[PDB]
Amino acid sequence: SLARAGKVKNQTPKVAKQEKPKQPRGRALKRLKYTRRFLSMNKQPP
Amino acid sequence: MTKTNGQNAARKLVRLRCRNRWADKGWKRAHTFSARKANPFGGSSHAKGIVLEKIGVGAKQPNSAIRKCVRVQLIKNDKKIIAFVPNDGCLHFIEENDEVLVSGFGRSGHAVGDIPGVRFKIVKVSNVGLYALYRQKKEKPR
Amino acid sequence: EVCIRTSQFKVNKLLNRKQFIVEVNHPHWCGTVPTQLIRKKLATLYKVPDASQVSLFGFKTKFGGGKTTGFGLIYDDLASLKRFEPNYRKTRMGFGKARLPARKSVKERRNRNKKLRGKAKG
Amino acid sequence: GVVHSTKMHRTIIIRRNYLHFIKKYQRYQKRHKSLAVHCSPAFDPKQGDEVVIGQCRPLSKTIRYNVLEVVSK
Amino acid sequence: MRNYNNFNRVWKAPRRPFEKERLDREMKLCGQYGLRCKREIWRVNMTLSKMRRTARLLLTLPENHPRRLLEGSAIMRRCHEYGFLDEEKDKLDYVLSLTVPDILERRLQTIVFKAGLAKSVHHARVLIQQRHIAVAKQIVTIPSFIVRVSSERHIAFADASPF
RNA sequence: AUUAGGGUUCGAUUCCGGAGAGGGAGCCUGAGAAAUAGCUACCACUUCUACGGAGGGCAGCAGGCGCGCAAAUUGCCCAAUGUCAAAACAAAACGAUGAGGCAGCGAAAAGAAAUAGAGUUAUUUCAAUGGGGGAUAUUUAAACCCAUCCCGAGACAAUUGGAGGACAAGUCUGGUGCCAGCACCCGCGGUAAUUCCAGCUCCAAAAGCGUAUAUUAA
Ligand SMILES: [K+]
Ligand SMILES: [Mg+2]
Ligand SMILES: [Mg+2]
Ligand SMILES: [Mg+2]
Ligand SMILES: [Mg+2]
Ligand SMILES: [Mg+2]
Ligand SMILES: [Mg+2]
Ligand SMILES: [Mg+2]
Ligand SMILES: [Mg+2]
Ligand code: NA
Ligand code: NA
Ligand code: NA
Ligand code: NA
Ligand code: NA
Ligand code: NA
Repeated sequence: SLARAGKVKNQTPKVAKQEKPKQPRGRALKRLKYTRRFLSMNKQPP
Repeated sequence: MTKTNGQNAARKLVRLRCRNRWADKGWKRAHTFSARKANPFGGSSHAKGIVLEKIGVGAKQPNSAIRKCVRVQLIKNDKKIIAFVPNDGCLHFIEENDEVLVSGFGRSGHAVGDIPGVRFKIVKVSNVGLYALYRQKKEKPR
Repeated sequence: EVCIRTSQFKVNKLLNRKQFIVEVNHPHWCGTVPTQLIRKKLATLYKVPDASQVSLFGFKTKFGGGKTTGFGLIYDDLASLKRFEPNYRKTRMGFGKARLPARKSVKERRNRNKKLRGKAKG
Repeated sequence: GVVHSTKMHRTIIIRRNYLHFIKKYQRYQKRHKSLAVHCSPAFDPKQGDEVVIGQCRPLSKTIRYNVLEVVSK
Repeated sequence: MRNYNNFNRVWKAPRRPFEKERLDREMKLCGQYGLRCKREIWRVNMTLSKMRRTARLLLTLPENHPRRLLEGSAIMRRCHEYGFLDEEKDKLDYVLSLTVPDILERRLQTIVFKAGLAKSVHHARVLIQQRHIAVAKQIVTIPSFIVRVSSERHIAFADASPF
């Protein structure tokens, strides 16, 4: 059964990642995290 | 009850511990020079070999699948082992008479997962990492 | 507008000199204070006949700026300086011997003559 | 030490017995050592007696001590 | 080869890398004081631990002992100098109550924020890194500078700074 | 190194001691050697030649070849630390030193720290500059680096593993359909996959993060 090698990965549709604005790095990212959680988890739409 | 408690009985306690220490499978393997003699790698962490054939090993029940494996011959000691090609569709990077780098699977001799009797894994082919080619971060030489 | 302060002063009659640590303060400069300016000011403050007889070396500019520290020597005569000073220090100050040829060429020449005997040697 | 054997000519074997302490088990251990000593004709020690010996220069392949005193029984 | 310069480590990763109660408590401290990574918090945990074990060994095992009068006042002198302990309290038992926030207060980045020079802890960080702040006429660029209580009234702006 | 205590484990490697200079013997000189950048002989390798003959010993420093999963420049200098000695430095007039120093290569390991900040009605206003480029200069045996001063922003754009449980984080959306594959363990996939392949979002550590093999603790 060596014929079916990479059967799925060679047939999935091709999609491209979107372009998004960059995020702050270093201590400028931790403040972004602290701003959301404290001083008002991943919920998905139904 | 099961011990000697004399004040001048240190010789008996020393011999009791020395003899009973051989019942440890882990301790005896470390202290026996016959260890690493049956180990194909010879005690090292990695080894290089030449790919000679491609095989397909069935999965143990209750799992049904064909695991893509490769038979290689080591260079340092000229032994024969069976290795595993992990990622999806990665069999096309490996050809016969190719130099590869082989490492362990993670349990130090024991088999891993539903693959029966396989304890090695392919991590590099033709001097370039297998996962690097899988992510297309590099290209196959020649 | 720089100010020179001297600390740990000693008199060396054995080598005919005085050794001390020189500290320099300044408010703002276009970089670092040249060693010649400290030399000229050191001669005036200590009243030496010739400014070419005081040697300075090893200057470290402190972090933040506005301060340097080093070592200095004042010789009694110009002849004393030309006699007791290392060849590299006096080469910075102008009067020094020429640099000898490369050491590699000396080693090959010396080894070549080790096989000969009598004349044709050096 | 104690005289252990007097089967040679002007030579005896003495034995020293002591206890050795093993740190891990906090208990003692019986050990011994044997020395060859030169016995002068001034002394006539018997087996089991206690003697006092003193160090000297090498007198033979194994002898480095000399008998200086003998305590009866 | 033939080099005798020394070096050691100053922090230690925690056991159990996925405790929920520890993860959120550390996040409060990191954003409250403007720290960049969790390595800063783990560094303070190491020095605090070293203080405690010295006191506990010295506390009651040796009793009144020349090894207790010595380095029993040195630690108090050390603790009082930086402000990690109350002036009134002068027994070795009261150094065991030191906490992580107390040491984090006596930081150059924190002191500037509470002195009114900087509006926010993140603004204080950029000022120190820009050489706009000096202590006793000395430019300081290290936000981890533990300010001693004697120099508390000496911190001000820098002469060479535009401010 | 780890560990509450008791212990377990490593130590070829900077200081001290022992032994060796391809293998094995023998010896001269000398205060001191059974010396090897001294001698003599044999064995195994090996070089030049006009064929008569004569040579070699990098487990010194750089460099090569092989061996392997695995380890730098055929660089500069005696300026510092020392050794030797017929010897202090200068004056026609500079002792040697691959010991040693100091630059290159070098995410072993270890410290400090960038990737902005304050406001305005969501969208425009300020100030500050460090990477970088230069300097009468400083450093240095000469260099270098570093420090010090001055043309320069709001692409100079952070990654590595994960999201059923252990264990922090999706009942999100396509594709496949016990196939491909995932999975350290338990276990997912047989046409409605919380686990495969992708998109979005989220989580952990962060200039670091996974994997393999030994070891300590558990
Ligand atoms: K020298
Ligand atoms: Mg400035
Ligand atoms: Mg041992
Ligand atoms: Mg040695
Ligand atoms: Mg070499
Ligand atoms: Mg390496
Ligand atoms: Mg060297
Ligand atoms: Mg996914
Ligand atoms: Mg959870
Ligand atoms: Na050892
Ligand atoms: Na020797
Ligand atoms: Na040699
Ligand atoms: Na001379
Ligand atoms: Na340097
Ligand atoms: Na263990």
